[PDB]
Amino acid sequence: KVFGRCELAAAMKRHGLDNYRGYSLGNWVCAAKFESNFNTQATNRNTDGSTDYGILQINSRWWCNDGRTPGSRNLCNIPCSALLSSDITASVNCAKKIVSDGNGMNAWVAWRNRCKGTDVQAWIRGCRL
Ligand SMILES: [Cl-]
Repeated sequence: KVFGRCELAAAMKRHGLDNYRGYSLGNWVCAAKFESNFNTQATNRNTDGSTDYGILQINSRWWCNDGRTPGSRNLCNIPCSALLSSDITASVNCAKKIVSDGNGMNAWVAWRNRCKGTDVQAWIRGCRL
């Protein structure tokens, strides 16, 4: 499913991302826009053979199992396909684990290059939250 901007903001707020580990909601909506264009079914393969899955492009080397990434950990204990669902619960729950790992939202390269240090409140402007 492809979310609208405010629809995703509301869903993320309901699942407890607003100010999670100090990251306001706009940071999570900006990261989803530039990682997946708000598409839950986005996938992208990387040079190392791992693949990134879903609205927040979560990687199979560390976080989920896709059966084709040798030596990967599956820290979120989920098949990577669960991250492609129209229900974003599994992606949010795994993202909370990733943002707690020590480097905060710098784990998402699009957030660091396209959202960090910008006016991220713009991503939630106008929305009924
Ligand atoms: Cl980037």
